[PDB]
Amino acid sequence: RLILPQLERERMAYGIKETMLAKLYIELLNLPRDGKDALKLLNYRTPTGTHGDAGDFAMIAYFVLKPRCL
DNA sequence: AAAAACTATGCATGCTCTACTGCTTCTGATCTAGTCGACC
Repeated sequence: RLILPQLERERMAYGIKETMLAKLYIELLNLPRDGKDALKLLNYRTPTGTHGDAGDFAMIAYFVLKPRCL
């Protein structure tokens, strides 16, 4: 199921997507609301930040979380 | 006849209830914008 989440049927809809997941990450990590990391996570599509990948939300989240996790 | 002791009282303090009015803050209801899931 983890390898192919799209085929999951037993589990109900998560209800969280890129925007909601970014908001939850900002709230939990206690990052500043108007800080660079929060804007990058929320505006992951915008390439103005020129921080590695500009379209992949997962890559931006990994870059933001590299110094925050074990 | 003269001095001392007890009682009336009375005005002022601080406390207490009781209420009234104002400001600050918390809760709840409502409106509006954004988001997710399903399909096609």
